Amino acid sequence: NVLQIVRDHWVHILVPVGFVFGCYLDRRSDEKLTAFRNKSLLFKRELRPNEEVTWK
Amino acid sequence: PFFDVQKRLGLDLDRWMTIQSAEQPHKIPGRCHAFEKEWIECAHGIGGIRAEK
Amino acid sequence: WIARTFYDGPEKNYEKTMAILQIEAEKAELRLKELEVRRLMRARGDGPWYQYPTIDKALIDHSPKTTPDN
Amino acid sequence: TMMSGRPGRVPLQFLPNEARSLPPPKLTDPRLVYMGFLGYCSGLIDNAIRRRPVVSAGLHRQLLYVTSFVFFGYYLLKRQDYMYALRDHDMFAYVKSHPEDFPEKDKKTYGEILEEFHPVR
Amino acid sequence: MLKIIIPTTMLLPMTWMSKHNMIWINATVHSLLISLISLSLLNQLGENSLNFSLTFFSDSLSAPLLVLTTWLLPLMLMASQSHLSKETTTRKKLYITMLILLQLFLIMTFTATELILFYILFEATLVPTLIIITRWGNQTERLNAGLYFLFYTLAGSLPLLVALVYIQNTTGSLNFLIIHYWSHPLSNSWSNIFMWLACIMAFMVKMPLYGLHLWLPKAHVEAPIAGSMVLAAVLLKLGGYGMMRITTILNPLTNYMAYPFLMLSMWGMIMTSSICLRQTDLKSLIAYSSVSHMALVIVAIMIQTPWSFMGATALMIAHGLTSSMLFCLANTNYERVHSRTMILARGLQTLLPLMATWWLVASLTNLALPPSINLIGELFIITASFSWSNITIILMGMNMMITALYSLYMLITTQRGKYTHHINNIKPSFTRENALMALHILPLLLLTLNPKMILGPLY
Amino acid sequence: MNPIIYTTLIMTVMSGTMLVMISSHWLLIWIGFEMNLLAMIPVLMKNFNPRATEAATKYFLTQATASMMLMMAIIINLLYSGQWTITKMFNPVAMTMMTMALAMKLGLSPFHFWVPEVTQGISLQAGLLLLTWQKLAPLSVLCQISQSINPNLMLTMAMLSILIGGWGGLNQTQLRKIMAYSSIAHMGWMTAVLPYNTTMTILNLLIYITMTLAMFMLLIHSSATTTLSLSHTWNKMPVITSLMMVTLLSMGGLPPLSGFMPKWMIIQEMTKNESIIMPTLMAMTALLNLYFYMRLAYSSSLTMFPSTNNMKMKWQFEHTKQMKLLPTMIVLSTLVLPMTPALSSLN
Amino acid sequence: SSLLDLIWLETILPKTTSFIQMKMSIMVSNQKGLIKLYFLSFLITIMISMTLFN
Amino acid sequence: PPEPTIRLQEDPDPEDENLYEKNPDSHGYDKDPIVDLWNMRVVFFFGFSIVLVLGSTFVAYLPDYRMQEWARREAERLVKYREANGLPLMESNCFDPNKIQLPEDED
Amino acid sequence: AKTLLHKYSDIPEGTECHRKAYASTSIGGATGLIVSAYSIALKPPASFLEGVARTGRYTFTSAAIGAIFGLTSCISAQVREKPDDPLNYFIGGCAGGLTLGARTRSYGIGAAACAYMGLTAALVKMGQLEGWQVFAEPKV
Ligand SMILES: CCCCCCCCCCCCCCCCCC(=O)OC[C@H](COP(=O)([O-])OCC(O)COP(=O)([O-])OC[C@@H](COC(=O)CCCCCCCCCCCCCCCCC)OC(=O)CCCCCCCCCCCCCCCCC)OC(=O)CCCCCCCCCCCCCCCCC
Ligand SMILES: CCCCCCCCCCCCCCCCC[C@@H](O)O[C@H](CO[C@H](O)CCCCCCCCCCCCCCC)COP(=O)(O)OCC[N+](C)(C)C
Ligand SMILES: CCCCCCCCCCCCCCCCC[C@@H](O)O[C@H](CO[C@H](O)CCCCCCCCCCCCCCC)COP(=O)(O)OCC[N+](C)(C)C
Ligand SMILES: CCCCCCCCCCCCCCCCC[C@@H](O)O[C@H](CO[C@H](O)CCCCCCCCCCCCCCC)COP(=O)(O)OCC[N+](C)(C)C
Ligand SMILES: CCCCCCCCCCCCCCCCC[C@@H](O)O[C@H](CO[C@H](O)CCCCCCCCCCCCCCC)COP(=O)(O)OCC[N+](C)(C)C
Ligand SMILES: CCCCCCCC/C=C\CCCCCCCC(=O)O[C@H](COC(=O)CCCCCCC/C=C/CCCCCCCC)COP(=O)(O)OCCN
Repeated sequence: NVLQIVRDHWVHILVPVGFVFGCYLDRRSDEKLTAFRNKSLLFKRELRPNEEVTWK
Repeated sequence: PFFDVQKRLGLDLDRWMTIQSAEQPHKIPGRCHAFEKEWIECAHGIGGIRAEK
Repeated sequence: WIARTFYDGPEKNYEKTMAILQIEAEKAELRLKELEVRRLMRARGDGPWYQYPTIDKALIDHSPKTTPDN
Repeated sequence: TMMSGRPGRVPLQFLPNEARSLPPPKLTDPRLVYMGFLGYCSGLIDNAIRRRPVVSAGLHRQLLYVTSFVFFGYYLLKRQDYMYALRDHDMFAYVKSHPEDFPEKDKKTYGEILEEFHPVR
Repeated sequence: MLKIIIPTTMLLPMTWMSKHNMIWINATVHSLLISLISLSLLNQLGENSLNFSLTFFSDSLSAPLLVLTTWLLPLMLMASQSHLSKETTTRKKLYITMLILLQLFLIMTFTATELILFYILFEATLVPTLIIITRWGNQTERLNAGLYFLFYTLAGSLPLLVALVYIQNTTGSLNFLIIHYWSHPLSNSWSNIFMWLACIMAFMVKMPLYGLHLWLPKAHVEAPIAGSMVLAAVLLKLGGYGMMRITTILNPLTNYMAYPFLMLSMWGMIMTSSICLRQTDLKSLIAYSSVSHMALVIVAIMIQTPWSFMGATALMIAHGLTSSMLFCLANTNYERVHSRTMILARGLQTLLPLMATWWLVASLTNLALPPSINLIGELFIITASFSWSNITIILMGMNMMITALYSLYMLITTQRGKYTHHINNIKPSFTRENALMALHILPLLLLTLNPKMILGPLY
Repeated sequence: MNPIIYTTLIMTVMSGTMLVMISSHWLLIWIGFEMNLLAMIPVLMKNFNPRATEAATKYFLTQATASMMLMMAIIINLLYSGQWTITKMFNPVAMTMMTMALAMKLGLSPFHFWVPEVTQGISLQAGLLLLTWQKLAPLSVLCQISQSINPNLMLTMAMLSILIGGWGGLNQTQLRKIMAYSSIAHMGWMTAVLPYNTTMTILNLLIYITMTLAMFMLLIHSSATTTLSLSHTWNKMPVITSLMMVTLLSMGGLPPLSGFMPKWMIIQEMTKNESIIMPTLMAMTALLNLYFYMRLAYSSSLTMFPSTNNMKMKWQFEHTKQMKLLPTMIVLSTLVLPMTPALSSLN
Repeated sequence: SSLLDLIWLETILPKTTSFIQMKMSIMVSNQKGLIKLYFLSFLITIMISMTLFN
Repeated sequence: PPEPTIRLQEDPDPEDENLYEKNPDSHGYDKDPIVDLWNMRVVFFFGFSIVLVLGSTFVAYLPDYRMQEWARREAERLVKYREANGLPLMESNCFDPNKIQLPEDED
Repeated sequence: AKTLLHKYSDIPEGTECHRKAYASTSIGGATGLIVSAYSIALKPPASFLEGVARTGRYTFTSAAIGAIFGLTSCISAQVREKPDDPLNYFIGGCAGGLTLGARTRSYGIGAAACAYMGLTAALVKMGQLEGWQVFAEPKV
C-alpha cells in the first residue's frame, strides 16, 4: 500500500542517491583540470567540424 | 594578545607616561631628553630588528 | 560495450594527469620560495613581515623646556 | 611570517577594505557545507543531552544552529582567503624587490646531467 | 572516487533510520551493492594511474585492496549477526557504525594521493578498531589487548609524521606523483639513516615484523569475530601498501639498511611457524600463521624487484581471504562450544561434514596448494629471493614444510578422530555460516583464473 | 555569596585580564594582574570549607610572589633603559626574571606544584575558570615579548612541563588532579612554540580551552570528582559517557579528532626551524597523557562497572539546569580538523 | 614460544617501558604538599636559571 | 561469619538459545521466521547472483586498457621491419648517444 | 654553565686522556650536586648528617660515571686510530652504565644502564658529527 510502505522503505533510496550524487561530484572535478585538454603533445588533434571539446 | 584598543579609538589611555620626552607638566625636561628624542626619531617606522642594528 | 558505456578514452586521463602534475609542481615551488622569503625577512627585517614596534615619534614634545639645553 | 606589525593595518578590523577586491566564497562552498554539518551535529547533540527525540525534537533550534554556523563560517572563510592573499602578495613583492637573492637558475637538460646509477641486485 | 565514498557515507543514516528488525538486511544489501560498484576500479592501465582528482587516485596496487575492503564488510555483518542477538538496537547500530567508519577510513587511505592525508586516515583507522575490540570483546584481557594494539602502533607512527613534515620542507611536496617523478638518491649519512628508520618503522610495526609482533596475538584472540576478520584481512596490508609506496625515496640506502629486517623476517618466519606447531588456541595459531605470511611479504618488499612486488601483492590478497575464512571457521566452532581450545571439540567431520569440507579447502589454501594465488605469490617471492641469494631457498624451503605440517595439524585435531562424548550441543550448521564460507572461498578460486588482477602495477 | 557580588567579581576578573591585554604600559599590565588576583580569590573560596581556604592561600602566595618578581623585572628594565612600553626587554637579567615570573603565573615546570593542589581544593566551576581563563594574560604577555625570550630557557621549561604532566597524570584517581596535570602538559606544548610562531601558540590555546571547557562541563553535568564516581554515570546517562569518551580520545591527540591539530601544526613549525629531536620527544611524551586518558575511558564508557540500588531513584529525575554551549563545545573539540587552514585568520 | 615470545620479547619493549614510566610517575607525584619544599625548590631553580642560561 | 558469601546482586548467566527449537528451517539469520527467510533470500541473491556471477563476467570482459595486444602488434611490425632491412633487432642503447653530452674527464 | 662544556670539548678527541677524564669528572660532579640539591629540597630524609651523606653519595656516583665514560671513550678512540667514530662513545657509554650498575650492586640496572648509555653517547657523537641541534634557533 502506497503512502504506508513508504514510511518503512524510504531508507532504501539513500545509498543509490548517494551513488548518483557521487558520480555527479566526480564530473564537476573533471571540469577544473581541463587546462591541457587537446594540448598534450601525444593527443594534439584538430577539431571535427561539429566538435567543441575533445573529451568531457 | 595585544588588542590595540587605544590606537583603534585614538584614546591615549597610557601612552602619555611611556617615555621621558612626552609632554611633562610645566614643560619640565627629563635628564636625557635629547638622547631619547634622537633615538626615537632614528628608530621610528623602521622595525625592531633594523632599529637595533 | 563495456568501454562505450562505462569508460572514457586514454586522452582524458592523460591530460587530467598533466593538469594535476602542473598544479602540484607549482605548489611545491611556491612552498620552497615562501620558506626562503620567510628566512630572509626574519634575518634582515627589511620586509613587510616580522615588523616589531618601536616608539612612535609623535609622542615627543617639541617645546621650550624651562631650560635652554632641553 | 608574523604579519602583526605589517604597515597600514587597522588594530581591530576583521576584514579590511582592501579585502573587498577578492572574490567572495560561493554559498555552495564545501567548507560552508561542512560548517553547516557541524551546526547540524551540534543540534543533534543538544537534542541527545536534553533527552529529546534526537532527529525531530526541535526544528527551529536545529535550523538556528545550522544558520549560525553557516553565517560565522562564511565570514571566517572570507578572512582566511584575505590572509592567504596578503601572504602571497608580500612574497611576490619581496621576490621582485630582491632579484639578487632569487637568481634565475640556468636550465639544464637531463641529456647533459650526469646522475649516478645504483643497480638493484 | 566519490561514487564509492558517498554511498559508504550514506550507509550511516540508512543504518540509523532503519527499523529495529531490518538493520542487518539493509546493511548487507547496500554493502554488496557498494562492492559491485567498486568492482569497476579493476580496469587499470599499463600507464601511470587513474588520477581522478587532486585528492584521490587509484592504481593496480590500490584497486584489489579496495575491492577486498568493500567485499569484507557484508561478510563481517553476516558473521556478527549471530553473537549480537541479545544486544539493544542502539548498540547494534553503533557496532554497524563502527564497521562503516572503518570501511570509509580504509577506502580513503588506499586512494589518497598525499602522504600526509594517507597518514591521517592510516591513523584514523585505529579508533573504530580499538572501540570494537575493547567494547564488544568477550574476555577481560581485551582491555590490555587494546592498549597494546594502540601504543605499539603509535610508537611507530609518531616518528613517521616528523619525517613526513621534514620531507615536505625539503622537497616542497608530499604528493606521490611529484615525489616519484622528482626522486633523488639518499646519501649514506647518519641523518639519512634515521630518516630511513623513521619512514620504515611505522609500516614495519603493523605488518607486523618479527620481534614487534607481540600486539597481534593479543588483539586477534581478544577481538570479536568481525574485528578479527578486518584486522587479519585489511589492517595488516596497510603496512605493506605504505612500504611499497614509500620505498621510492629511500634508495640506495635500502641496499644495506634492509639487512637487519630481512634476517629478522627470514629467521622469524621459521620461529612463528614452529610456534604454530605447539599452540592450544585456534585463534592464536591462525594469528601466528598470519605473522609468518607477513614476514614473507616483508622480505618481498625489501628485495625491491618486479617479481618481489608482484608476489607481495598476490600474497597480500590471498592471505587476507584465507585468514578471514579461517577465523570465521574457528568462530563457528566457538559459538557452539564456548571454549576456543583446539582439543576440546574433536571429530567434527562426523557431526558436521560440509563444515569439514570448508575446513579442508581453507587448510589447503593456507597450505599454498597450486594453482592457488597463495602459491603464486609465495613462488614469485621465493624466485626473487633466490635471485637475491641462492642460500635463501633453505629457509624458504623449511618454512614451506613447516606450514603444511601445522595446517594439517589444525585440520586433524579438530575434524578427525573420535567425537568428544560429553559435548552434546553441536547443532547442524546454519545456512548463514555455510554461505559465509562459500562467499569467502569462491572469490579465491575465481581469482586464480585471472591472476593479472592481483599482481600489482609491475605486471 | 550574593549573585550580584559574584557577577561583579567575575566581571572584575575579566576586566583585569582585558586590561593586561589592551595596555601598552608595563605599570598598567602589572595593575591588571593585581586586579585579576584580587578578584580571583573569592571565586575560589565561594563554597567555604578548609580545603577551599587552603587552596586560596596557596594560590595567593604563588601569584603574589610572581607579581613581585614581575615588578622587579619591570624596574630593572626601566633602569637599563628609560622605557615603560611592552616591547623588546633590553636586558637579559630582567628578561630572565620576567620569564620566570610568567612561568610561575602559568604554572609551567618547575613552578607546577601549586596547580594540582589548587585544582583539587576548589570546586569544578572554579577549576574550570582557573584552568581556562587564567591563562590568557600571561600567554598574551609572553607573545608580546617573544622576540626577546632566550629559547634555551623557554624550551627547557616547556619540555619539563610536558614530561612532568605526563608522569604526574599516571598516578591520579582524582579527576581534578588529572585535569591539572593535563593542563601542565598542554601549557608545555603551547610554550614550546612561542620562540618560532605565536600564531601556533594561540591556536593551541584555543583548541585546549575548547576541550577543557567541554570536559569540565561534562564533569559538572555528571557530578563526579573521582574515577569510581564517574564509573556510575553509564547507569544514569550513557550518552554523557560516550560523549566524554570521544572528547577524551580527542584530548589525547588522536586523529582525525580536533586535538591532533595543534601538535601536528606545532611539529611542522618546529621542523621548519631545523628542530627535529625536540618534537619527537614531545610526541613520545604526549603518549603518557594519551595512556591515562585511555584508562579513564576504560573505566567510564568502554566497560560497565557495578552500580548501587539507590541509583534507581535517580532514574526518575532530570537535570533542572542545562548548560548552554556544551554541544557546541563538544562538536568544536571533536570535529574541526577539516577546517585546519582557517588558522591563517591569526586566531 | 616461551623463552623468546612470551618472556624476552615481552621483557624488552613493553614491560621495561611500563616499569620505567610507573617508577617515574611514583617519583614525580609522591609529594607531601608542603610549600616549604616547593618554595625551596623554586629558589634552587631560580638560582640555576640565573647562573646557567647566561 | 554471618556474611551471605554473595558479592552483589547479579543476574545468573543465561543459557544459550537454540534457533532450531522454536523454528525448524531456521536458516540461522534471525529469530523472526519471516525476517530470517528474507535475510537469507537477499544475502543469496545479492551475493551469489549479482556480485559473484555478474561481477565476475564484467571482470572477464574488461576491455584491454593495459594494451597487451597493442604491444604485440607493435612488436610484430618492428620485428618485420628490422628483419627485412637487416637491422639487429633490439638495440643495446635505449637512447641514441647523439643527444647525450658526456662530461670530459681529461684525467 | 657552558664553561665545563668548553673545557671538555676544547680537547681533541684522541689525545689528553687525563684532561678529558678530569673534565668529564667535573661535569658528572656538577650534575650530581644539582640532583642532590633537588633531592634534599624535595625530600628532607631525617637530618643534616643524612643529607650530607646522600649528597656525597650522589655526587661521587655521578662523578665516577663521568670519569669512567671519559677515560674509556678517549682510550678507545686513541687505540682504534679512528676518531670521529660513534662506536668509541658507545663503548664509553656502556662502560659508564656498567660503572653505575656496579655502584648500585645489581645486574639488571648495570645491563640496562650499559645498553641505554651506550646508545645515548653514540647519538651525541652522531649529533656532533652531523650538526644536529637540540635547541634550535628561530631561523624562519
Ligand atoms: C569521516 C567521518 C564521516 C561520518 C561522521 C561521523 C560523525 C557524524 C555525527 C556526529 C554526531 C552527531 C549525531 C550524534 C548525536 C548523538 C545522539 C545518539 O546517541 O543517537 C541516538 C539516535 C537514535 O536513538 P533515539 O531513538 O533517537 O534516542 C535514544 C537516545 O538518544 C539515547 O539512546 P540510549 O541512551 O538508549 O543508548 C545509549 C548509547 C547512546 O550513546 C551514543 O550513541 C552517543 C553517540 C556517540 C558520541 C558522539 C561523539 C560526537 C561526535 C564525534 C564523532 C567522531 C568521528 C571520528 C571518527 C572516530 C569514530 C569513533 O550509549 C551506549 O550504549 C554506551 C556504549 C558506547 C558504545 C561505544 C561508543 C562509541 C562512540 C563513537 C561514535 C562515533 C560515530 C557516531 C555516529 C552517529 C551516532 C548516533 O541516533 C540517530 O538516529 C541520529 C543519528 C544521525 C541522524 C541522521 C538523520 C539524517 C538523514 C536524512 C537524509 C540523509 C542525509 C543526506 C542528504 C541527502 C538525501 C536526499
Ligand atoms: C551479455 C552480458 C555479459 C556482461 C555482463 C556485465 C554485467 C555488468 C554489471 C557490473 C557493473 C560494474 C560496476 C560499474 C559501476 C561504476 C561505473 C560508473 O562510472 O558508470 C556509471 C553508470 O552506472 C551504472 O548504471 C551502475 C550499474 C550498477 C547496477 C548493477 C545492475 C544489477 C544490480 C541489482 C539491483 C537490485 C535489483 C532489484 C532487487 C529487488 C556512469 O558513470 P559516468 O561517470 O557517467 O561514466 C563516464 C563514461 N561515460 C561517458 C561512458 C558515461
Ligand atoms: C626489538 C625487535 C626488533 C625491532 C626492529 C629492529 C630493526 C632496527 C635495526 C637498526 C638498523 C641498523 C642501524 C644503523 C645501520 C648503519 C650501519 C652501521 O651501523 O654499521 C657500521 C657503523 O659502525 C658502528 O655501528 C657505529 C655505531 C655504533 C653505535 C650504535 C649502537 C649499536 C647497537 C645498538 C642496537 C640497539 C637497537 C634498539 C634500540 C632501543 C658501519 O661503519 P661506518 O662506515 O663507520 O658507518 C657507516 C654509516 N655512515 C656512512 C653514516 C658513517
Ligand atoms: C575550536 C576552534 C576555536 C573556536 C574559537 C571560538 C569560536 C567563537 C568565537 C566567535 C568569533 C570571534 C571573533 C571576534 C569578532 C571580530 C574580531 C576582530 O575584531 O579581531 C581581529 C582578530 O580576529 C580573530 O583573531 C579571528 C578569530 C577566528 C578564530 C577561527 C580560527 C580557528 C582555527 C581553525 C579551526 C577551525 C574552527 C572553525 C569552527 C569554529 C583582529 O585582530 P587584531 O587585533 O588585529 O590582532 C590581535 C590578534 N593577534 C595578536 C593574534 C594578531
Ligand atoms: C560443483 C560440480 C561441478 C559443476 C560445474 C561444472 C563446470 C566446470 C567449470 C568451472 C571451472 C572450470 C574452468 C573453465 C574456465 C572457463 C572460463 C575462463 O576461460 O574465463 C576466465 C575469466 O575469469 C574471470 O576473468 C575471473 C573471475 C573474476 C574474479 C572477481 C571476483 C568477483 C567479485 C567478488 C569480490 C572480490 C573479493 C576478492 C578481492 C580481490 C579467463 O578468461 P580469459 O581467457 O582471460 O578471457 C575471457 C574472454 N575474453 C578474451 C573475451 C576477454
Ligand atoms: C615500535 C617502536 C619503534 C619506535 C620508532 C623507531 C624509529 C626511530 C627513528 C628515529 C626517530 C627520529 C626520526 C627523525 C625524523 C626524520 C627527520 C630527519 O631525518 O632529519 C635528520 C635529523 O635526524 C635526527 O636528528 C635523529 C636523531 C635521533 C633522535 C631521537 C632518537 C630516537 C631513538 C633512536 C634509536 C632508535 C632507532 C631505531 C629503533 C628500532 C626499533 C626499536 C637531519 O636533521 P638536520 O639537522 O636538519 O640535517 C643534518 C644536516 N644539518
